[PDB]
Amino acid sequence: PLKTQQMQVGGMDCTSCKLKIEGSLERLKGVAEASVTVATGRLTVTYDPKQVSEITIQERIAALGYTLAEPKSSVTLNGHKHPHSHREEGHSHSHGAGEFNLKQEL
Repeated sequence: PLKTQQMQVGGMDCTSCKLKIEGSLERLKGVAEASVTVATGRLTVTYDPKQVSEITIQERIAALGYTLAEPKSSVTLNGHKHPHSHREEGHSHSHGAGEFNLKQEL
């Protein structure tokens, strides 16, 4: 029901620190679960974004002097326009004249 997602990690001293992330996020906010991916510098977190999410991990990781990066990719758009237009231009008219009279007689 809450989302699960994984970050890049700038250190975490293994046995002594994977825990100081996980069981310190347990004291934080909006999150409910987390779990490390050791030997490759990665961490899972499982959170609800309806209050606080990224900051929860940033609180803990910055308050140890280490780095984090979540690959959030969160693009959305659907901002379509559709084709359209109009006109009208049917101009016209006509004209003509001539009255060639002549007389004199004598």
